Amino acid sequence: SLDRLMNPLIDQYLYYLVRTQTTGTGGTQTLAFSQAGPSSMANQARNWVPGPCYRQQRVST
Amino acid sequence: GADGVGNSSGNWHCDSTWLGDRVITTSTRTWALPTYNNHLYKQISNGTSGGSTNDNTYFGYSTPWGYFDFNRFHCHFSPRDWQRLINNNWGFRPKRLNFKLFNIQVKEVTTNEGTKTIANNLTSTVQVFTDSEYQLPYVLGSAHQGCLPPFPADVFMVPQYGYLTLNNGSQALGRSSFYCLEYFPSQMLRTGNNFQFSYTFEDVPFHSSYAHSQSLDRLMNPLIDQYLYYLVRTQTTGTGGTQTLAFSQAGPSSMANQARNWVPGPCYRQQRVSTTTNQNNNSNFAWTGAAKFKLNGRDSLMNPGVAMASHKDDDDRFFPSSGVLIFGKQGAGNDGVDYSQVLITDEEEIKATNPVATEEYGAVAINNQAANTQAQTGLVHNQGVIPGMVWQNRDVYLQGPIWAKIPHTDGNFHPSPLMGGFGLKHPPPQILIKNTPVPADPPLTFNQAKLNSFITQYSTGQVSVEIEWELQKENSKRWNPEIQYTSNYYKSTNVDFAVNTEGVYSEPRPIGTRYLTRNL
Amino acid sequence: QGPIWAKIPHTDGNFHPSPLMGGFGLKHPPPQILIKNTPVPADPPLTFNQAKLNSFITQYS
Ligand SMILES: Nc1ncnc2c1ncn2[C@H]1C[C@H](O)[C@@H](COP(=O)(O)O)O1
Ligand SMILES: Nc1ncnc2c1ncn2[C@H]1C[C@H](O)[C@@H](COP(=O)(O)O)O1
Ligand SMILES: [Cl-]
Ligand code: NA
Repeated sequence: SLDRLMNPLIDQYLYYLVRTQTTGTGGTQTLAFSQAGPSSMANQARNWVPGPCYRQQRVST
Repeated sequence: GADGVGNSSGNWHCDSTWLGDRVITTSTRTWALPTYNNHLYKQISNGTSGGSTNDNTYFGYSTPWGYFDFNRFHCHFSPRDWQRLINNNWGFRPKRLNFKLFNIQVKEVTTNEGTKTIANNLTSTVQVFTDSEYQLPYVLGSAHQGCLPPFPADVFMVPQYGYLTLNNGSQALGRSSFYCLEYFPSQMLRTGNNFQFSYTFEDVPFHSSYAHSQSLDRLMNPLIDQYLYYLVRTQTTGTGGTQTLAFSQAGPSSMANQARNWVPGPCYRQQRVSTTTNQNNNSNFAWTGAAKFKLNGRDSLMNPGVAMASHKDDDDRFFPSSGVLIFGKQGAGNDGVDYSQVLITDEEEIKATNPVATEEYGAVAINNQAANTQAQTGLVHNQGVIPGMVWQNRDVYLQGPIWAKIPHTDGNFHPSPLMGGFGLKHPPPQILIKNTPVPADPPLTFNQAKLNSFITQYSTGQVSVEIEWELQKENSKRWNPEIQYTSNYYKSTNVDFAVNTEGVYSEPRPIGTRYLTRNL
Repeated sequence: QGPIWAKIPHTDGNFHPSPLMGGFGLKHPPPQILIKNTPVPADPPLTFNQAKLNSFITQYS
């Protein structure tokens, strides 16, 4: 798949914004960054993105 | 002798040479290869079931092979060299390279009663081969760790090779393909044995090291007035309020009105976030807020997105949540690190031709104006390419990526890696290495089983990558001094891009490529 | 048991550049000869680590 173009074992040398707010009760804004890993595949940066689309109404057999 | 154990099977070349356009980089590092997966190909999948979401599902395999990656600029460039290149050229691109593996040594480690000893197995071998035909899933260009170290002195571990195949949940499909590296003609080595090859970069466009010194909108002479008119008023000024058509020639004062031949580049809206904590809304919108693209029923984050200006002037604190590259400060933690550790890159240089990441592209009319109905307009958050657009590609950094393999697809548009770099159809082939399994003594009576006992060993050696880059000198007639990357004079306790008191080279900030300015 | 030569500092100017400790003042003296034992890593951990190896076999030449 276009999304799954990277090695599972390795972790990207780049970070992404993982949280805007502290976990738990405090609820105070903070900036947390994590290196996209194998487990967090969706987060990690990619060089290519999917093709174009025009919405098509769905219908079931 | 030609190839013997008491003989250097190669030398150390770590030099940079500048002649004319051509700048040649040469690096050598000392690597170590662990045994991977106990000499076993393992099926690896992450399921829908359990804590993990559906968007993080995958199916693939982890191989007993390691791979050599040099796809990061800092590997071939000294910080000082990066400076010379950035500060005096309007562009550059890779032309050819040369790879070498040598002084291979294989060690066998023994442990008895808490006593550990490491000595040499000379008869032992190490397999190497290049995916010169591109038949193996392309790992590189995914920004994966494990590239040669930035500092020459450091000794590094070789990354483990593994790949992904089509999956539904934790299951594979009929289509999904399983590759066996061993089914590849690979060359074997014993110490005093060396491997090496050469590759030449397909022709690719020079990267832009120049930042525009004219906005796309401001492309016209102030003094003169356009011979064309625009609709300036729909209604008479003052009390009367009766519809009329008034036309004016766009002049110097009315710059915004005047017609233009070119329009800004494409944009995908990126949620804005402020470095200052207080300004941001008090919600965890890291994921919910962020723009994303849905493929095959799974939503993946739009990182790092299309190339767009990080911020409009004086909005320096602002950045796209996912729309810029981020580099950790040295020693930074992998998970949930504080803001201070990270180095957030800034792509404001390209603001002149590219849309701001956090703002709309502009506006379009939503309905026909009517005698009764009022005119309306809607914002454009998502804007695709149209005739007349011009734009700048995303920048590369001293510690950025270099190239990426263009997907073998029926079609694509402006295939320049979104993380920055050169898009190649046939990039530098993946180099695969592996320690040949050396079986532990077999049982005396034949067994149909496959041997599961092996001597424990790892290998080490030097590696050499030499790349020839073609420069493109500056031609500017700019009268005033241009901006340039410099190291501040003012004293400090540590030197920039040096080792600290402990022996830990560190890259204090990301270093862009565009300092020199060129006209539009 | 004295010194023999010394490298004349690369400066815009100087006077009678004979090493003050005695000897021959050379602009291009015998080049410094540098030697080093190549690091030989101790067995690496089985699962890839982004860290730089800190364990080496102890040896001298
Ligand atoms: N870095 C990189 N790699 C590969 N292909 C690229 C790159 N940058 C632009 N392109 C595309 C853009 C055009 O489709 C073509 C060159 O045409 P031109 O008229 O020269 O832009 O190649
Ligand atoms: N040992 C040594 N090394 C380098 N330069 C030296 C040395 N002794 C004298 N000099 C200087 C003195 C003069 O400037 C020049 C030779 O000129 P002359 O007229 O022959 O004295 O060299
Ligand atoms: Cl790091
Ligand atoms: Na595994």
